[PDB]
Amino acid sequence: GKNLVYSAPTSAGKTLVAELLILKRVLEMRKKALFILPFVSVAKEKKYYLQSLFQEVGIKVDGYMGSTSPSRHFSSLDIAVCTIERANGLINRLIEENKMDLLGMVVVDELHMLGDSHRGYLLELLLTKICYITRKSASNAVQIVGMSATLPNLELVASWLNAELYHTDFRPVPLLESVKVDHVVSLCYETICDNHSVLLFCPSKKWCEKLADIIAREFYNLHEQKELLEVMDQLRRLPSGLDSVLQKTVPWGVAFHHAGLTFEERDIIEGAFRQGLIRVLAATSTLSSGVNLPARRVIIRTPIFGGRPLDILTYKQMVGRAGRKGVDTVGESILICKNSEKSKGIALLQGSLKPVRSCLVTGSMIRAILEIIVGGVASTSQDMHTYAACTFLAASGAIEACVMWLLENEFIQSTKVYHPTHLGSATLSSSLSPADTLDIFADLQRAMKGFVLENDLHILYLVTPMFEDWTTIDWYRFFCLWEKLPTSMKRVAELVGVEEGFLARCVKGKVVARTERQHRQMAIHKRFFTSLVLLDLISEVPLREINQKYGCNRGQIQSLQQSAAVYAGMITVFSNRLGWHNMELLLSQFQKRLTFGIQRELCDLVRVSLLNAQRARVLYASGFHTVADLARANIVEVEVILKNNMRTIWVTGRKGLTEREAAALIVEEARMIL
Amino acid sequence: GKNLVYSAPTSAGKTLVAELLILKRVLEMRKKALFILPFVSVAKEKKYYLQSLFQEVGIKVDGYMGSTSPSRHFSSLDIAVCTIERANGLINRLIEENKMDLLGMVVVDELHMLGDSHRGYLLELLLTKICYITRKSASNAVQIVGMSATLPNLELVASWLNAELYHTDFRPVPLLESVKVDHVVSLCYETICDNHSVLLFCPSKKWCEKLADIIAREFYNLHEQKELLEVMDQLRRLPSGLDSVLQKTVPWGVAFHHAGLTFEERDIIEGAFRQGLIRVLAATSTLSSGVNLPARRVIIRTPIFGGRPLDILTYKQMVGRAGRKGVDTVGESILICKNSEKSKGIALLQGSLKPVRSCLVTGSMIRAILEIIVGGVASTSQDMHTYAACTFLAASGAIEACVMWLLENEFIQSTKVYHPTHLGSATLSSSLSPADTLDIFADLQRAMKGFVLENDLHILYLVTPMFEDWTTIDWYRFFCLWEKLPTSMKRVAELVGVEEGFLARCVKGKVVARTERQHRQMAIHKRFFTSLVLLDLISEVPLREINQKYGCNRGQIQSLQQSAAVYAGMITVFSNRLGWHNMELLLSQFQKRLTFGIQRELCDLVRVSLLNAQRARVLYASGFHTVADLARANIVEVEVILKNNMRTIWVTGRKGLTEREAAALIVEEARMIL
Ligand SMILES: COc1cnc(Cl)cc1-c1cnccc1C(=O)Nc1nnc([C@H]2C[C@@H]2c2ccc(C#N)cc2)s1
Ligand SMILES: COc1cnc(Cl)cc1-c1cnccc1C(=O)Nc1nnc([C@H]2C[C@@H]2c2ccc(C#N)cc2)s1
Repeated sequence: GKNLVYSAPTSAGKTLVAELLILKRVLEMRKKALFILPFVSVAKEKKYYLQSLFQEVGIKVDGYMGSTSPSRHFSSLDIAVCTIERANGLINRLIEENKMDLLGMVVVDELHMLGDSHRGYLLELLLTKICYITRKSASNAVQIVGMSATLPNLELVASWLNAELYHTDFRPVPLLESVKVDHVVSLCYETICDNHSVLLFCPSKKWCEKLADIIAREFYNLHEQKELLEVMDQLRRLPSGLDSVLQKTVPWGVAFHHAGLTFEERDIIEGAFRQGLIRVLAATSTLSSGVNLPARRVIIRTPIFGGRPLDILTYKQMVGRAGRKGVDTVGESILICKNSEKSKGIALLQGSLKPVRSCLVTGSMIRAILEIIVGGVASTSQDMHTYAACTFLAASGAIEACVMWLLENEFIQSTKVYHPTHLGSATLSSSLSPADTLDIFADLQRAMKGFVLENDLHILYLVTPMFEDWTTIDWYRFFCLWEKLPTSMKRVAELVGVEEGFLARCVKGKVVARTERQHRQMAIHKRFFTSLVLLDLISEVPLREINQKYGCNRGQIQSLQQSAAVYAGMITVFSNRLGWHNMELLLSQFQKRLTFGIQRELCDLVRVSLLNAQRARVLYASGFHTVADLARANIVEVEVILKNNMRTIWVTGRKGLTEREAAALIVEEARMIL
Repeated sequence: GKNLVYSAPTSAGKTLVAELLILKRVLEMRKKALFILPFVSVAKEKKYYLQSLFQEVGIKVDGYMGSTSPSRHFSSLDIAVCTIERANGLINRLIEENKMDLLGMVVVDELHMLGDSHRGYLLELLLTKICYITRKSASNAVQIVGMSATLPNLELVASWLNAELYHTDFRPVPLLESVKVDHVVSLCYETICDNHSVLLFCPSKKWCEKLADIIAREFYNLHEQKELLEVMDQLRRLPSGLDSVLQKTVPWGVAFHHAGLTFEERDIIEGAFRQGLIRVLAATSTLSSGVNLPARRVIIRTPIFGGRPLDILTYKQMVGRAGRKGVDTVGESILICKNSEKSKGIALLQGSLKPVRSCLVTGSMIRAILEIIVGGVASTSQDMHTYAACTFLAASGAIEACVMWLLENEFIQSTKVYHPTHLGSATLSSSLSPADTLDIFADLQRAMKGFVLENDLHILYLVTPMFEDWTTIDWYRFFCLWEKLPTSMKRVAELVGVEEGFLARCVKGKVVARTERQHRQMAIHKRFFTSLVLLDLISEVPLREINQKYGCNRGQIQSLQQSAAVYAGMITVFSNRLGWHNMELLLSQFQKRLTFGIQRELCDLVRVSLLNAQRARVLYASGFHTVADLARANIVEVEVILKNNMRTIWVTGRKGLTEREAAALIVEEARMIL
């Protein structure tokens, strides 16, 4: 357990070494092993992969990613395939419970995210806690394994982690980069005729869709079917349904992939392309760091991405998806350029990725100091300075400025030992940023004074996150909804801070500039709009209805789903620890309702992993109002309900599943839950 | 009327030419003459001087200074001896009423205040408006006159104003300067033996009082009585009474003068020193720019003033008070120094005053743009650039940044042509700073939603100014008062924003740092404390009771009186112009109540200038519940009531007035009011 850090290009079986190491460590030490992943989609896919590969050895595999969580305690688990943000909370609770020795290893995937990123600092703190605790309390304590592409400072990361080094540039499908700048239809025909797929990357969502549409149009003009019809039917029966453009585009071996779609539609398209059913796929920058989806020929619409040169890291991870290891011999990554874009393309062709930064007065150092002090691992000044040396910023005097910020905001109490009073303890357990915890504390305390129980809107407003701009708000439609709102919802609107004057300013006048820090009251109205969307969401209204009523597309609504559910869980833990029992009770149900977008009655029924929001309503309408009830039922009954050999349903990480055996597994999983 | 600018040292009749100029202009053109003064005390003194000197020519002389105002329209007036703040409002209302030609002269006193100062910018804008309006609409339009000490750039100011120049350093009592190295006992003894006064200047207040006390003690130990006893009795019968230290210090020809005293006590001491009854006077930096109070020998405790070298302009105006024109031969100024202070003293001995700045993104330019736009004198962009050239900053591109700031805050509406909608018109007529008018608008609009009429506290909170730190707040006593507050007062406290949590933080914990702009909620609690003080003030409780209950001394309470009354008047005009009739009605009575610190019943009775807060209660208790009633009464009745040849009462600008003839003037003035 001397730790380890290694890098290798993707599409080269580079995760296999991690699988072997984790198997060895869990089987030998009988201790846990966190598998940290950047994104929730890749975390889900890796969790399914590890479940399949380690089911036959009595190894439990269930991670903490997104808003979801395992239905069993952390003790029973053996491998937790968590995301970066939730792995930090896992380690924090282990430290606070003084059960740190339960961990045997911590694998980290795609370590290049350590640098410039809005989540890498969480990875930095997460690994710093491990190194600090290992060195304070000791050969075979906690192994760390990392992955990345060709990092200019990989050896530096290994030195920080006190781990070995392995860097190699090898792939079974040698890529051939060749820039080139009529013959468009000829190129399309010659690439498609070879029986090989094409993965095109386009920055703009609308232009990506139109490009896929016109590729399908050219194929239709110049012009397996059963499996493609199966994919048609699978797309048809979805909560959002089938898109008009996608319907015409899919049956000519052309598809598109962007955040605008739902997670389920993205899964359908990814599976269709991976199986080879889809030949041409116009994806966007989102897929670049997404699930493993190799192709034969990669193409890029243009270096320009969002009014700027494309990130070199994005290009590096894009090229990895050009070549299939096992069926393909060679792979290509073509990059069209223009006269003015020739220089940008040439610059992008050469040069590896930029160095890894740290991103640490900054809120990250406040979070770090809070973690260490509340955890009880750095209580006095003498040792908190060693934590600075433990970090990657050091290995590559702001602590005092942060420590005072915490005492200024009463997060901790000085004694010269330090301790948390109540808000620091509740802030670390909730995994909330200490910067926003003061605002959350004020909003919760204000809410409990005059809480509105007539509807869920006041509860939703308090579990509505607004740390990112999840969508652009149309203030005219928002004013229409406001004037159409019931009075019960308007009482909470007045309570929170919404004013008809501000909406009147925004409906006609240009969006008011928030030049001054005092204009956080612009965030109040955006928060109220988002909370109304979330109320329509948990009311179980179709995504299309929420789209027309509010203008946010289904992909944005699903991202809001996940963010709101995660925030609701965090706020529930915050309230639980703060001693606010009534607030905790009112908030508890909302995490699951937000995760699944379901009513209170379906909450006891979505405990079965194989039950969507629609598949929970159909069973509830039939009479299965509880998982125990759903266990006591024959397979043919559920089969006929689902209907009212062909794979038509879809579930995350599915197999040759149809309406027949899907009903068989629904009842079987219900039995296991009981 | 070719304007004029001149400078000359004080104690040389520099103001004399002003009186002749005003007399000539007012008698010839029959137009008005605004005499602008820096401070309210000097404005009062000059108003009384001009009244005495021009009563025998049938000319009205009543100025707008402090919270007070004439009891007759501006039309009937001939000379308005206003202060800088209120002269700007006079000019603004003249411009808005398009009656600018009514003015014939604008004399300005102590023009060096135009530079670095928290009020000089108002003088700058006031003078800029006159020159702009004269040049757009024409050589007898409006004459301008100025005064100051030896300004390094007097010619520059004259060039800005397009006026002549006269600068001379002459004084009938030549001041000497020859350093000869506390050692004040013999110096004071030899000076007092010569039958000459001494004016000592001390930076600190408590140490100034102790310095007066020790000098009185040495005079008592080592070393007219009827007039000094008269001054004793005059000090005895005051709302604040007589200080313990002042009682023991006054009868040995020693007194002290600082902002801690009341305006009345300051007036008593100044009169006693001017008459020669007081020989030694320990004043502070406040008196340096105060009323004319010449002395034979000036002394300064130390160049260090407030932890820094004494301002050179302050020293220049101090030394002017060393020499009496007509009874003195040669005046002296002695500046004691030390080993470390020798360098500072020699530095301060040499070098005249610094050059005059302009102090013009800045709120001053926002105010200027607002004034010119709603005045209708600068509507289109083309001419607003000329205003910039008209300024003293120019004569010695931020307009666009300010113009957008006004449109950003909806102060004006764009059309090529700019106009005010409602808030700009109400802001300029209210003479409020447009920076704070947004907060005032928010607080007023919020108040009308949930107004509390049970007591005056909610009305006082809205007319409580907090633009300066009028006193240091003791949060322990404030918490005690909060505990003892009635529920009616606590409802308004909750409405405004006061929270028991913040007071709990402040009572024991150190004063919370307002590092963040979002912590204006510290100003809410200071505002509430000040409003409670103001409520006790208008409840007609003695100043000593307010001092013990709140800790603010009587001088601070009187400064708060004046500031709160001025702010109440401004807010009343703001509400009047905004169309808020109920708010205006509730606010109207409060300006006079704050000015005099009286109840509603005495408001109709303090219309007589001779009547004070105490002298209005004694008559009201007798039965004179109205000025008309007070007119219908014999002189002996009021004489006996006042009692229940010796000058015992005091009133601003008094004469050989006693209890007998004071009653005679009270009834006589009441008749004139009717
Ligand atoms: C408490 O914050 C959350 C609550 N809800 C959700 Cl949906 C998401 C979050 C969240 C949001 N943003 C960042 C991080 C988190 C997060 O940290 N989430 C966690 N999920 N599971 C955790 C461990 C609690 C379990 C535990 C119990 C015993 C032992 C032992 N021995 C070890 C671990 S923490
Ligand atoms: C409206 O602001 C105030 C109200 N209350 C008070 Cl106690 C003080 C103020 C104040 C505070 N800080 C700065 C300036 C002011 C201020 O502007 N004070 C004034 N008070 N009266 C004035 C003349 C307005 C009237 C007028 C002028 C010309 C003609 C003609 N022809 C007719 C009427 S201006």
